[PDB]
Amino acid sequence: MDVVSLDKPFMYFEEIDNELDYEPESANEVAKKLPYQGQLKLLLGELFFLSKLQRHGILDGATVVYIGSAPGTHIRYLRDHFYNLGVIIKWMLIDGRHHDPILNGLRDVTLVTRFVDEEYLRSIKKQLHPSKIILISDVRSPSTADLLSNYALQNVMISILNPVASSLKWRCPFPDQWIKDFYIPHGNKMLQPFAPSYSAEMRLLSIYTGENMRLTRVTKSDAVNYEKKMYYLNKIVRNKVVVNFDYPNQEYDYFHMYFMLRTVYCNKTFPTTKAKVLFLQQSIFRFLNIP
Amino acid sequence: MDVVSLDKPFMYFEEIDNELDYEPESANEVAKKLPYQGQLKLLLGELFFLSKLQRHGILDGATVVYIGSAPGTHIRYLRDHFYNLGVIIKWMLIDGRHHDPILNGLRDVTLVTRFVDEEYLRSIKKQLHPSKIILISDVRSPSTADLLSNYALQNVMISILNPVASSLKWRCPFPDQWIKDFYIPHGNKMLQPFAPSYSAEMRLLSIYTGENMRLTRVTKSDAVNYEKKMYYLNKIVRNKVVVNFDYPNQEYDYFHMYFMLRTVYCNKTFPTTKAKVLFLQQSIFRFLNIP
Ligand SMILES: Nc1ncnc2c1ncn2[C@@H]1O[C@H](CSCC[C@H](N)C(=O)O)[C@@H](O)[C@H]1O
Ligand SMILES: Nc1ncnc2c1ncn2[C@@H]1O[C@H](CSCC[C@H](N)C(=O)O)[C@@H](O)[C@H]1O
Ligand SMILES: C[n+]1c(N)cc[nH]c1=O
Ligand SMILES: C[n+]1c(N)cc[nH]c1=O
Repeated sequence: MDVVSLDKPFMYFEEIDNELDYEPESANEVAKKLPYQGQLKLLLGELFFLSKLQRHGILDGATVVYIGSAPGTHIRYLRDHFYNLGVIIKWMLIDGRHHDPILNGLRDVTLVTRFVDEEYLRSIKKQLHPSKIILISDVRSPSTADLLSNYALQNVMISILNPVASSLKWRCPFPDQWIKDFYIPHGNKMLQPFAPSYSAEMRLLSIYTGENMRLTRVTKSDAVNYEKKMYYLNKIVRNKVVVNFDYPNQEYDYFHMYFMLRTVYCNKTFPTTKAKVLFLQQSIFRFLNIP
Repeated sequence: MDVVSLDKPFMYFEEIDNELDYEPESANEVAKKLPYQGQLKLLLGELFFLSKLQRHGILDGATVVYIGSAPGTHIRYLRDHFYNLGVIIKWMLIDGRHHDPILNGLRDVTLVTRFVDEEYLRSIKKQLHPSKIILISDVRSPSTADLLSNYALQNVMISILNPVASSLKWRCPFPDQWIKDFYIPHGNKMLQPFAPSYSAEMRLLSIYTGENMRLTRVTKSDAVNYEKKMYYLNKIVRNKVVVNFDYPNQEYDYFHMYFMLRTVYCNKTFPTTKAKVLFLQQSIFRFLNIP
């Protein structure tokens, strides 16, 4: 067995303290181990992000604009969670594909069937005005060309929507497929437990203070770094059993999940963090039909 | 006569401490009082900016890429000034119009006859590599549509060229001609002595630290503010005679010029700042053929 002792998991990209030459053979390996693992991956990250905004007092009264929301099964859990906590939030879910019918019939959630373009963004901004907007983007076209285009669309979402905060899908193009340097919003590169086995994808989390917008350039050397750091995380770290992690499941991803869940707020009071987390996890897995 | 006592002039936009409702009638008033006033306006601002970079040790060894450089008569003075000071700089002047022939025959200055587009910017960047680039932009198409387009081109200059510093032409669209909010690089809004009588134009000066790029949104309310602050500056301030300004010319613009010139470095040592400034001014006016 692959056992180890860890104080805390790698929460953000910058924390990864080692790297490994990427082995293309890893692409042929089992990408997922749990049913609806993708819904779980998203639910944890979005719960983490939104709980932070709550902590900073910027969630209540906002409209969450989620672009690339379909099917969005897990979004129903998110909605119920904050709705039951007493937080007042309107949800606007936009995607050209159809949403899970469990999202229908809720006065607080609007489902829109539209692929957004710059022009459309302008009209929703005018229509949402004067509400404060929290943006969540999970759009997907892939080629580096598709990526750059998705990233360019994401930056235009922020400029036009002018959100108080945002969570954006972020996966750096692979070095051997570099095209050109580009900019992405400045934010924390949140790491994702339950991401596919060898996924280099993370979520860019940003909070907008003032009327400024900070961006950061991304170069091929950065792309080389992302590949090696993420490969080391996937191949070595995520394959560890944290034996000093007293929890029903000691695998790295549950240890990582634990740390995200411990930040989440609840109505019910627990005698320990372990009690809260086990409850949240149980609740999440049951909702998603994960054994 | 319109007399007053001033400690220092308004150096940057933020310093303007009052505002006045814009009177459209002012557009019919004499815009310029000195021959080649436009060359003088540019020469002072660019000398100010470049002396700052020298002060910060980032000028020597750079290539100044000036886009919208033609005719560029005043650029010959700038070049001679730093060339005689011992600073090693290469100049690359690009414009689709022809440059003043006084710029020819200098190994350190390259004249290019080309209207730059994003594609061209990429090729010059690849060709200038690995030199550090200082960008100066004075491109002009006008309508708010022309402006936005010029500003969008300027942001692309910075992203592609990735300069260590930049000086950009900056005039906010007029409120009654607003189209949409937009972003411009973060920088100091340098005020310009000898700008046309009622001009609302300034120069955005930026120094790039790290691999970040900070932008700032500009709204119609900001456009309303620019109009009133600049109108107050033009109508009231610039029309003042600074009687406690012991100098051959006590008009506001000479008082303002004085402060810019006092920052400029020289080979010759002077017993007073007044002596240095009078010398620099004399030298500048003689070069430009201004009585
Ligand atoms: N311009 C655009 N506007 C809206 N949705 C877009 C888009 N481009 C792509 N998409 C959507 O991006 C989605 C990627 S998969 C998204 C999964 C979803 N976040 C979940 O929770 O299940 C697809 O449904 C696709 O239709
Ligand atoms: N894309 C572009 N590339 C280069 N020059 C451009 C341009 N668009 C406009 N211009 C130039 O912008 C200039 C505006 S006037 C510039 C005056 C010059 N800075 C001086 O010192 O005299 C014109 O010469 C025009 O040809
Ligand atoms: C995950 N990954 C791939 N799938 C291909 C290249 N490099 C990489 O890190
Ligand atoms: C200078 N100016 C104009 N020329 C027109 C409108 N508002 C303004 O400040």
